[PDB]
Amino acid sequence: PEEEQIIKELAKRKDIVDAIVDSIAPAIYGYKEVKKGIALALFGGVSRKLPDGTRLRGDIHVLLVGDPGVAKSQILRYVANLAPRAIYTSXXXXXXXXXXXXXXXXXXXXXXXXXXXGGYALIDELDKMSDRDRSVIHEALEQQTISISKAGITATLNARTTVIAAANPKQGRFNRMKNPFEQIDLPPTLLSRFDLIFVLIDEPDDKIDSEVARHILRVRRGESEVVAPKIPHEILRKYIAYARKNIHPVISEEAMEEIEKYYVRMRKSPITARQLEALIRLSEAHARMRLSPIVTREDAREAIKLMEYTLKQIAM
Amino acid sequence: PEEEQIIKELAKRKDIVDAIVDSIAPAIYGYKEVKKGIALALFGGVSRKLPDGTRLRGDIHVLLVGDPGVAKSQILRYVANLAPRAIYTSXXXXXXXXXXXXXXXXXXXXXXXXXXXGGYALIDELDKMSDRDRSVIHEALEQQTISISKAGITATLNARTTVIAAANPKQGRFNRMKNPFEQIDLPPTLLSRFDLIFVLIDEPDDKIDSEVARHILRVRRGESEVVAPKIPHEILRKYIAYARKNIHPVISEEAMEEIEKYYVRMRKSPITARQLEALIRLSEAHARMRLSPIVTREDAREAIKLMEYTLKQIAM
Amino acid sequence: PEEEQIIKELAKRKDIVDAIVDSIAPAIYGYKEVKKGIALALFGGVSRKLPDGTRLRGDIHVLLVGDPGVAKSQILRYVANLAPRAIYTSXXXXXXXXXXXXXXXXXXXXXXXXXXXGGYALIDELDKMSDRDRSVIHEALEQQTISISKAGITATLNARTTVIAAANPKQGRFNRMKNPFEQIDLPPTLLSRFDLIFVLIDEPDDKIDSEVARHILRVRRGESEVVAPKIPHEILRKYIAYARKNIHPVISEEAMEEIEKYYVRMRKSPITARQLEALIRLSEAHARMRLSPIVTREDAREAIKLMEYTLKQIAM
Amino acid sequence: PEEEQIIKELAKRKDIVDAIVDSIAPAIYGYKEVKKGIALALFGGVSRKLPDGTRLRGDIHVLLVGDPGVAKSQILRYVANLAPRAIYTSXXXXXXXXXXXXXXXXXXXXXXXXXXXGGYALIDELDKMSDRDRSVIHEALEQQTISISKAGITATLNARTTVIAAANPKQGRFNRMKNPFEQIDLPPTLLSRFDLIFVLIDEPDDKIDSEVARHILRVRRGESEVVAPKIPHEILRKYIAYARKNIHPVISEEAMEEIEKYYVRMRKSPITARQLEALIRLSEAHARMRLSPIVTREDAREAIKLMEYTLKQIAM
Ligand SMILES: Nc1ncnc2c1ncn2[C@@H]1O[C@H](COP(=O)(O)OP(=O)(O)O)[C@@H](O)[C@H]1O
Ligand SMILES: Nc1ncnc2c1ncn2[C@@H]1O[C@H](COP(=O)(O)OP(=O)(O)O)[C@@H](O)[C@H]1O
Ligand SMILES: Nc1ncnc2c1ncn2[C@@H]1O[C@H](COP(=O)(O)OP(=O)(O)O)[C@@H](O)[C@H]1O
Ligand SMILES: Nc1ncnc2c1ncn2[C@@H]1O[C@H](COP(=O)(O)OP(=O)(O)O)[C@@H](O)[C@H]1O
Ligand SMILES: [Mg+2]
Ligand SMILES: [Mg+2]
Ligand SMILES: [Mg+2]
Ligand SMILES: [Mg+2]
Repeated sequence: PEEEQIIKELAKRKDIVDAIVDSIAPAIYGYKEVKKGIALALFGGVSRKLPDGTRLRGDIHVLLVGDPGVAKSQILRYVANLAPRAIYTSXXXXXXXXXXXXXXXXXXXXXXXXXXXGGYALIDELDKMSDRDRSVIHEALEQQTISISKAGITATLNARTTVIAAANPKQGRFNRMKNPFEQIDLPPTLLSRFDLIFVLIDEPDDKIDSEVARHILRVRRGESEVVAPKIPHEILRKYIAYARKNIHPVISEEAMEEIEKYYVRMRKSPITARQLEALIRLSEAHARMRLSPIVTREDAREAIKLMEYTLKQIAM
Repeated sequence: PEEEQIIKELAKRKDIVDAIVDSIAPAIYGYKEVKKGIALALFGGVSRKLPDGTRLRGDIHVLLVGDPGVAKSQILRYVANLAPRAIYTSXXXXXXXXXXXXXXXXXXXXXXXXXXXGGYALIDELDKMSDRDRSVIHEALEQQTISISKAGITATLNARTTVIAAANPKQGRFNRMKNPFEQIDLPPTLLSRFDLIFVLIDEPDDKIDSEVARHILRVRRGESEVVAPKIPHEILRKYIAYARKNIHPVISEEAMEEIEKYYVRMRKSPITARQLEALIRLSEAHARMRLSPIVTREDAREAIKLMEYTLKQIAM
Repeated sequence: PEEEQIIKELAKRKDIVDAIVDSIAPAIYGYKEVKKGIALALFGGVSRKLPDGTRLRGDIHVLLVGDPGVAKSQILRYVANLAPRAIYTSXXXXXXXXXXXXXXXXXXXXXXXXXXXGGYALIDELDKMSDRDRSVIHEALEQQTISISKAGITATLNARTTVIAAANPKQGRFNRMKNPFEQIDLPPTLLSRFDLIFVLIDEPDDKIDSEVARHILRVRRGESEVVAPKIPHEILRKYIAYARKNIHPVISEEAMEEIEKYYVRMRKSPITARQLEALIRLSEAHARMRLSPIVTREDAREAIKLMEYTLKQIAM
Repeated sequence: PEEEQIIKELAKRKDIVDAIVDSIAPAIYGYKEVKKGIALALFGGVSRKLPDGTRLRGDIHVLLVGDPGVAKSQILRYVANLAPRAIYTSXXXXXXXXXXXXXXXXXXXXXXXXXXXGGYALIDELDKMSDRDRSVIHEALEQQTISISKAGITATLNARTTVIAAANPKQGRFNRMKNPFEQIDLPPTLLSRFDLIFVLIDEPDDKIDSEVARHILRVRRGESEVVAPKIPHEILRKYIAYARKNIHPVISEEAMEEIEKYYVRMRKSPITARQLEALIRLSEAHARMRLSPIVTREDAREAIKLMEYTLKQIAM
C-alpha cells in the first residue's frame, strides 16, 4: 500500500504514457509502436463478462512478424523480464526460462510450449511450432479454452492468457511485393486472432543502422549505461498488475464517436467487424495504462493511431 | 399460477407481437425478421397428430447463412440464454454450454453435438459439422427420428426438437451473383428441411455501420444500459413454455384464403408443396405467440410477410 | 373423452379393485396376489421429482420366480396383451412379439432384449439372460439410467420403464429347505430392486390340480368361454394410461400411521429402509388403481397385505 | 449488497450455527453431525498460501461410508441442490446432473466423473469408480493437482475443489467386528485424505425407525410440508460464497490451547500429525461459518467435538 502511493503519483505524471513504453525495452532502440503496442497488450482490454452479453475477453494478443535480425527474439525476452506472469518459450529445444519464480503460479494449468491456464505467454518463433504446439494456441486464441480428452477422461482447460508472439516468413525474408500475409507460415484463421500485427522488414539505410549499432555498443559495454528503464521494472510491474485490477475503463461518448467514425473509415477498402472489437480493446487498455477509467477522446484517438500504423506497415 | 396471471396480461397488450421480438436479442441491433423468425420458431407450429392424418410435426427449423461477422454466432447464443430447453453447440472443440441446468432435462436422449431427444438445439456453424454429427441432424430434420443400432442392439431415438442453426458459405463470403444455395456446404435435401432460411450478406454502407457500431459500444460498456429486454426473460420464457402448452391455433377460413391465395402466387416461378406446409406452421405459431387459438387473417398475413422476405433476401 | 366418462363410472363401482385383477389374466386360474401384484405394478407409484428431494422413481418392478410349469411364461404373455406399452421378451432366440404396434413407440430408446427407454418390459426367463442383456437391466433397475459409450461417443439412455419379470431357480425347482434366494441365478443386488418377488413352488395336491386342469380345458376349447375379462381390455388399458396421468395420490395421515406401524414391525427380524420405500409405492399405486388421489388407510392396509404375503411365500 | 445486509443479520442470530445445519438437508432426518460436518466442509478452512510456508490448502474433504439404505446417495444429492459450485456424480452410467447452470463455471478444468478444476464435487459411490476415475481423485486429494500428458503435450490441471463423497463396504454391509477401514474398497492412502469420515452402520431399533419413516412420509406427501430449510437455500448459498470470501479466521490463543491439548490427547492410542492439520481446518471453517474471523475457544471446542464423534463411530 506504500507502493499504491507511488503508483498513483506516477500516473499523475504528465508523460506517463511515454515513460511506460521507454521502459518496455530500453535496450532495443526504436520501435516506438511495437513497444507502445506490447505496452497496451500488457495492460489488456476491459475483459468483464455479463450474463446478457455472455463471455467477454479483454486480453490483447500481439504478433511480431519480420525478416531475421530485427530484434524480435530479443524483444520478447525483455518482456519476459518485465511482465508479471510472463512465460518466454521459443520453438526450439525443451523447457523454457522466463519466470522469476515464486513457488510456481497463482492459478491453474501448464503444458508443452509452457502456458499458465492467466499470464502473458511470450511465444518466439511461432512459425516453427510443431503442428501440435500450434494447434493448442490456435484453440487458445480462438476458443479461449483448451481441451485434452486423451483417455476416458475429458479435460477442458480454461485459457485466459495474453499472447505476445513473434514469427518469420515462410521464406525467411519477404521484401518482395507479395502480401506479408501469404508469406507467414500460420493459418490465417489464427492470425486473425491478433489485435495487432507488427510487420518488420529491414531495408539497409545508413542513418538508422548507424544509430542501431551505436546503440548496441553503448548498452553492451560494462555492466551499466544510461540505457536502463525510465521507470524501475519492479515498480512498473506492480503498476501493471495494479491497473489490471482496480481499473475498468468505460467508454466516453467522447471517444465512442472517434472509434466508430474510424471503424467505418477502416471499412472502406481484409477487414471485418472484429477489427472494431480489438480496436475497442486497445483504447480501453490505453486508458487503464494510465488508470482513467474513462476511455477519453485521446485514448480512443491513440488506439486508432497505433492501429492505422500496424496497417500502413502492411503495404511494406 | 400467479404467473399465468401476468402472461394473459402481456398478451392483452396491443404490441405484444413486437415486444416479443424486441426481447429475443436486445443486444444485436436490427434483424427484425431474423428475430421475428426465431420468435416463431420458439413458439412452433400446431404439432398435433391424428390417426387418419398420421404423424404431425409442428416444430419450426430455422437456418441462418451469411458472410462472416454478421452476428450469427452471437444471436444463437442469446437465444440459448432465453429459450427454455436450449442447447447451443458450435462445430468446434468438445462439450457445450447453453443450459441453465436443473438436474438435467425432463425427458429422453442426448449425444455428440448435444441434442435432447424435446428442446431447441441452437447449432452454430452447421457447415463445419463432422459428416457424422451432420448425418444425425439430417435424419433428425428429415425423419423426425434418429437411430443407432451399433452392435446387436437397435436404438431408435425419437427426435422431437427445434433446430435454429447458422452456417457460412463454402467460400466464407458469397457476394458474387451465383445463388446462395450453391454456396452453402449443406446437402440441399437438408436445407429443404428448414421453414425459413435467412441469408445474410453484408455490404458496407455508412449509415447502418454507424448504427451498428454505436449500438455495440452502447450495450458494451459497464454492466448495464437502456438496452435490455422489453420483456423480462424469466417471464418471456414462461410465456413461451405456456403457449406451447395451452394454445393450439385452428385455421380461420379467414386466414386460409390468405395463405392459399399466396401459396399459388408463390408457385408461379425451387418451390414445392412443402413450402405450403411450413407456411402453415409459421402462421399457426404467430398466433400461439399471442395465444389465439385462431390463425386470423392477420396471423396468416404476417406469416407470408416474413416468408416473402426470407425469399427476397435470396436474390441478394 | 367419451371414454373418460366410462372410466369414472368404473371407478365408481364398489368392487373395482377386485374387478381389475380378475381382468389381468382370466385364463390362468388363481394367483390372486401375483395378479393384484402385477396390477399395482401396471399402475405404478407416484413418481414425481422435486428439486430438494431430487429424482423420484415410482415404477414398480415385479419378479416371478418358481418351479417350472407354474404359468410364469404364460402370465407375462397375457400382460403384454393388456398393458399399454408392453414388451414381452423371453431369454431365447431373437426379436420379440408383445406390442400391438402403431408406428412404433411415443418416445426414446430401444435395444437387444427390447426395452423402450417408458413402457413395461415383461422379461420372461430373466435367469437365462446373456450376462450382457442382464447387465443393462441391472443398471436400468439400479441406476434408472442406461449407458453405451462404445466408441468416441458417449450415450446415456434414460431408463424409465417398469419390469415385470419371471425366473427359474439355478436348479430348476427348489422345494428343498434352503432359502429361495440362494437358488435364483440373479445377483442379489439386482433382486433387491424388485418391489415384490412372488415365489412359486408347486406341491402336487389333488384339489387345486383338479381345479387348475378343469380350468385349462374350459378356457381351452373352441374360440370362446365364460372365461374372459371382467372388464374389456381396451377399456381397462385406457383406464390404466388414464390413472397414470391424472392421479397422483398423496399420503393420508390416516394411512401413514399404518405403513410406518408396519415397517417397524417388518424391521423386527433381509430388510432395510428400502422395503419402506417400495411399500410406499404399492399403496400409492393401489390408490391410483381406483383413482383417489389419497392413499387412505385401506390402500396402505392392502399394500402391506400383499407385502406380508410375498413374504410368507419366502418361508416356502 | 442488499443481500450482504441480510447475511450479517443472520450471523447476528444466536443459533445460526444450528440453523445452518438444519438447512443442509431438512429432508433426511437426523445425522446432526454428518450435517454439521458437511456444513463445515462447505465453508472450508482458511486456505491462504505464504512464500515461507509454501502452499496452504483449506478445502475440507468428507467421506461417508456405510451399510446400504442409510441416505448417503440421498444426502449428497441435497447438497448439490444447495452448494454453489456443486457437482454430483455417482459411479454409474454417463454424464451427471447437479448444477443449476449459468453459462458453465467461472474458471478452469472439467472431466470424466465431472470435476471443475473450484467447486465441491459430490461423489457418490466412490467405491465403484473405475480405477481410472479413482486415480484422478486420489491425485487430486493427495497432490492437489491433476495431470494428463497423453501425447507429446503435458497438461497439469490445478486441483482446487472440495470432495464430499460416499461409499459402501467391499462387502455391502459391515456390522461385523472387523475394522470399518478394512471393509472399504479404497486405498488407505486415499482415505487418509479426508478430514472427517462418517461411518454409518444401521441397527434396526424401533424408536429411530418409527421416526425416520414417519418423517419420510411427512416430507413425501403433496408438494409441501413444514419440512423445508430453516434458512432459504438461495440466501444460505450466498451466505456461503460470501464467508468463503471476506472471512479468514485467525487462531485465538484461546482456541489454540484447546486444539493442542486435544491433539496430544488424540495421540495417546491410526493417528499422525495430519490429524492436527485437519482439526485446524474444521475449527477455522466453523468460525467462517458464522464469520468471526477469530477461531474462539468455542469454535476450536466444537471442532474437536465433531472429530471425537467421527472417531467414536469407528468403534461401531
Ligand atoms: N532495433 C534494434 N535495437 C537494438 N538491437 C537490435 C535491433 N535490431 C537488431 N538488434 C540486434 O540483433 C540481435 C537480436 O537479433 P534477434 O532479435 O534475435 O533476431 P530475431 O528477432 O529474428 O530472432 C541483438 O543482439 C541486437 O543487438
Ligand atoms: N447487427 C449487429 N448488431 C450487433 N452487433 C453486431 C452486429 N453484427 C455484428 N456484430 C458484432 O459482431 C460480433 C459477433 O460476430 P459473430 O456473430 O460471432 O460473427 P459470426 O456470426 O460469423 O460467427 C459481436 O461481438 C457484435 O458486436
Ligand atoms: N395356475 C394355472 N392356471 C392356468 N394354467 C396353468 C396354471 N399353471 C400352469 N398352467 C398351464 O401351464 C402352461 C404354461 O406353463 P408355463 O407358464 O409356460 O411354465 P413356465 O412359467 O415355467 O414357463 C399353460 O399352457 C397352462 O395351461
Ligand atoms: N435417516 C434418513 N432420513 C430420511 N430418509 C432416509 C433416512 N435413511 C434412509 N432414508 C430413505 O432411504 C432412501 C435413500 O436411500 P439411499 O440414500 O439412496 O441409500 P444409499 O445411501 O446406500 O444409496 C430415501 O428415499 C429415504 O427416504
Ligand atoms: Mg528469432
Ligand atoms: Mg460464427
Ligand atoms: Mg418359462
Ligand atoms: Mg447409494
